[PDB]
Amino acid sequence: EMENVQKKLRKLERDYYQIREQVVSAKAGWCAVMRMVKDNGVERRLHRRE
Amino acid sequence: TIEERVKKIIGEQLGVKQEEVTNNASFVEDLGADSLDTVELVMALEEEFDTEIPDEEAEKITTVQAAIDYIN
Amino acid sequence: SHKQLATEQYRHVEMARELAEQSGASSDLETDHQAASDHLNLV
Amino acid sequence: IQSLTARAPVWLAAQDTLNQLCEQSGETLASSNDVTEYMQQLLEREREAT
Repeated sequence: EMENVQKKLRKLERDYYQIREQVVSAKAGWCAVMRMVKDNGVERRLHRRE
Repeated sequence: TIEERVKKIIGEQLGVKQEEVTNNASFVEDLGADSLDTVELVMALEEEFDTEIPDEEAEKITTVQAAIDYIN
Repeated sequence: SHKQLATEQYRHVEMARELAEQSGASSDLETDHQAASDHLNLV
Repeated sequence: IQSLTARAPVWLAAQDTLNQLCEQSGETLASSNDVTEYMQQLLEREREAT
């Protein structure tokens, strides 16, 4: 049983790997948008924090 | 050299350029990266080097230099 | 779960080791008791 | 946490309107009494300009 749980760990590890690529690739674009938005839009107009 | 990875990735994760980061400064407050941003930075570092960093060790990267200290 | 599985593996190996020793002891005891049954029949 | 979460959005909307309002003026408000005294100064300027 515990060996099969180890193989579960491997499957979960590759799932984690997928999620991790998602996160880093997303930030790469967040960078650009928040660079351009600094033309006073983000101050309060686009950032409707409600 | 290999550090070009870190000093590149850091910028790509924080919006600053390669030379902007100073070894004396701290990510948490002197770079503008909040808790979420620093988590993203450390986790991107984890992804790049195909390795793992537990929570305890990961929390010891608040300073700029540490990003290479644990690497090399 | 990764660290828990490592620890569980270590403990599991320990129990397997002590059971191996008891298996050997059981074979030795079977030898002795075979002799004992022979002795009963001889008496 | 549930109480704070239910309360949050109202407070945030109120804060956005307040920031817009006080920034639209020259003076920065900090309390109910402060807003009232600013009302009075506004009335005085009305009755001089008129």
